[PDB]
Amino acid sequence: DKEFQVLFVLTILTLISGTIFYSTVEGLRPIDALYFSVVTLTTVGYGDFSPQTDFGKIFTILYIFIGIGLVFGFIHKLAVNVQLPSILSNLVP
Amino acid sequence: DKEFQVLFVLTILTLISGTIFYSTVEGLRPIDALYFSVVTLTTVGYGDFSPQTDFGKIFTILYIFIGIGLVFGFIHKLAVNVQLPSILSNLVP
Amino acid sequence: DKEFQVLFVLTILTLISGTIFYSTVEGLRPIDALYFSVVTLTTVGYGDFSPQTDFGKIFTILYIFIGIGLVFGFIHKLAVNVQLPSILSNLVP
Amino acid sequence: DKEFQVLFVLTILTLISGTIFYSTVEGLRPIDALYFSVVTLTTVGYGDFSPQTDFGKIFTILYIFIGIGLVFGFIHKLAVNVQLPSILSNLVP
Ligand SMILES: [Rb+]
Ligand SMILES: [Rb+]
Ligand SMILES: [Rb+]
Repeated sequence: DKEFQVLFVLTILTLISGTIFYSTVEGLRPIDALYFSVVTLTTVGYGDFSPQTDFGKIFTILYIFIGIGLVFGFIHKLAVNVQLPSILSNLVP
Repeated sequence: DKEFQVLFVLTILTLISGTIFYSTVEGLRPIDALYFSVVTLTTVGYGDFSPQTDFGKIFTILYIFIGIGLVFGFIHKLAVNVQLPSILSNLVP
Repeated sequence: DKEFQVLFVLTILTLISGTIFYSTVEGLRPIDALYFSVVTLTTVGYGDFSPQTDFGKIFTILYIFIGIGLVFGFIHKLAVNVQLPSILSNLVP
Repeated sequence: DKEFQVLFVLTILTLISGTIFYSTVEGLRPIDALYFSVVTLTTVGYGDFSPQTDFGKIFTILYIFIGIGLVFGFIHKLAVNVQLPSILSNLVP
C-alpha cells in the first residue's frame, strides 16, 4: 500500500525527467518522449526512437542505470501487492 | 500445477488483448499482433513492429507495465514448476 | 558445479535448436542464426535479424517462452557459482 | 558499501572492454562504443548499433553471457544499497 504508493510516485518522477529531457535535447514530442522513456526503462527498447546526440547518449547511459531498478521495483510490487491479491479475489469460491 | 494453470490462463488473456488491440488500432495482421505482443511483454522488443499511433503508444505504455509482471511470472513458474522437474526426471539413474 | 554443468548443456542444446531452425526456415547463415538465437533469448533483441515468415514468428513465440527461463537460469548460476567465487578469490589479502 | 564498490569497479572494467572492442573491430566512436556496450548489457538493445562483423557477433555472444549478470548485479545493489536508503531518508518525519 504505502510501498506501492512510494514506487508509483518515484516512477512518475523518473518518467517526467525523461519526458522533459528527450523532448528538449532530442527534439521528441512530449508523448514520444514519455513513450520512449518507458520503452527504455522497461528494456523493451524497440529502437523506433533512440538518442542521436552525444548528450542524449550519455544521459541515456545514466538514465538506464538509475531508472531500471526503480521501474522494475514498481512493476514487481504492482504485480505482487496489487495484481496478485486481485487475481486471488476473483478465485475464492 | 494450479499455480501454473492460472498463470497460463492469465497470460493467454493478456496476449489476446494485445492481439485484438494492435490488429485493430495499429492495423497489424492477427498473427503479427500476437507475435508483437509477445515480443513486447517478454521485452525482446525487436522493433520490426512498434506502435505508430498515439493511441498505440499510450496503450503500449500501459500494456507493458501491466503485462510484464504476469508474463515473467508465467515464465518463472513454467521454468520452475514444469521444466525443472522434467529435467531432473531425465537425470535420476 | 553439477548444477552449472547441466545448465550449460541445456543452454547449448537450446541454442543449437535455434541455430538450426533460423538457418533453415529464415535462411540465415549458421553464425547469424546462433547470434540471433542468443540476442533473442537474452532479450537484447537488436532487431538486426527477426523472423520474416509466419513459421518463424510462431516458432519465435514458443522459443522465447521456453528458452528465456533456461538461458537466464544459466546466466544466474554462471554469475553466482562461477563468477562470484572467482572475484572473491581475487580479493582475499 | 564494499559490495557496491566492487560491483561498480567490475562494471566499469566490463564497459571499458566493450568500448575498446567495439571501437576497434566494429569501428565505432569511443562514445558510441560505450553507449552500445551499456545498451547491450542492460538488454535495452535499441539496435541503432549492432555488430556487423563475425568477430563482433561472436564477441557479443560472449560479452552478453559474461556481462549481463554483473551489470544487473550492480543495478540491483545500486538500487538496494544506495537508492533504497536514500529514498527512506527523504521520508522519515
Ligand atoms: Rb530486454
Ligand atoms: Rb530489447
Ligand atoms: Rb530493438
